[PDB]
Amino acid sequence: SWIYPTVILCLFGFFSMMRPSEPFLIPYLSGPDKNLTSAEITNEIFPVWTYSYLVLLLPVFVLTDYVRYKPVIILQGISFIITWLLLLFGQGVKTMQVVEFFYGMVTAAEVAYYAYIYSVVSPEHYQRVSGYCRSVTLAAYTAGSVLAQLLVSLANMSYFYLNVISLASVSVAFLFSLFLPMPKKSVFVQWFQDLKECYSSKRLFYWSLWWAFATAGFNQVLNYVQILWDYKAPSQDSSIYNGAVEAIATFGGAVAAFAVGYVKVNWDLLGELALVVFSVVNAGSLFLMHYTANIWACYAGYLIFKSSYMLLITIAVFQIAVNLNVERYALVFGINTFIALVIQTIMTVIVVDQRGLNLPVSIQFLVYGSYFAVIAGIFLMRSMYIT
Ligand SMILES: CCCc1ncc(C[n+]2ccccc2C)c(N)n1
Repeated sequence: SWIYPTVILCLFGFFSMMRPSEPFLIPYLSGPDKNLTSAEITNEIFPVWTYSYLVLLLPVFVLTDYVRYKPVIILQGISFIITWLLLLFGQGVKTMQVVEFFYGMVTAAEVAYYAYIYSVVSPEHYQRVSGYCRSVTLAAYTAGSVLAQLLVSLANMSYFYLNVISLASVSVAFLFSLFLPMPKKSVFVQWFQDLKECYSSKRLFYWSLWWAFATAGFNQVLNYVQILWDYKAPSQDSSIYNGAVEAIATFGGAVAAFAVGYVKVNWDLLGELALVVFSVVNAGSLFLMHYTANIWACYAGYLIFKSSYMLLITIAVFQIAVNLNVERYALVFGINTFIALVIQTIMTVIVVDQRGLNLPVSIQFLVYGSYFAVIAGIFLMRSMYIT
């Protein structure tokens, strides 16, 4: 019953994130392929992606539930084709901003990817499905990652052909999304009131708050983990190591996500326990990622953080899906990702951006670990409040 939609969406998400260009993205548009300077790739190109992500998530959670979650995925698939098509044959920064915009489209519609399956499978499978979905996505990345590595370590494949393989993968993902089964069917203040009815669920607003907050710190860690590794071990070869470790970490997260789907354990009573334990694990790993000036210890801490957070976000998505009791799967997922991106952008402005505090990378992860520890303690003091 649930096997065909789950398998098709898992194949889509695998081929929509099996992107060998992703680990070698910055070298691709900063090397001979595009000849863009590094001060226009991060101060003018990536903020465009962030802004497009915000303004494209804004109509995702509003409209994805109404359109039954397939067109936004199909819009994600087509915009994957546009993103990497302009990433392949678009020179200069004028076209690359448009690509950052379409990648914001694909990332905002990635909310539809997660929320579609809960609108097409019964709640009983919401655990298993969840894991698998998240797992395959993470598997996707690490697959692409390791694939990319081999293509640059054994076949000297140029970054342009890495992006070509990425486009071919997301093209197969678009074809799989075309074959996704269509889910069955089903002023402003009222809409907000509906959101209030959609957010008054049991053990969901707190999982939502974790999603709205912990994933912002996770995305900050994702962005600046390579910079932390460069600070810890300024090695010329470390690059091939760095992304590779991400692969393993992502792979770990994959299996961690694959854990949540596979284990026949009840998160109804262990949801709070899993939240507390693995949020404390994330905080401790982030502190370990910073406090210990050992590159191998930092890699292990990053693997632990990524795997535990992937497990936690899988539990969060599953628990929100079962406890939602409203058809708006992508509204809560979409607004969760939008609020998380808002918090991530705000803490990027303060923590690392020149406009804010501009904290060096040797205290960046200190404050990231402090942020995750604050999140965990908030969910510590919630358990004590429950008593
Ligand atoms: C398709 C090319 C456009 C594009 N590709 C990859 C990223 C990856 N990235 C970069 C910085 C911060 C976060 C993330 C996910 C990006 N922002 N933009």
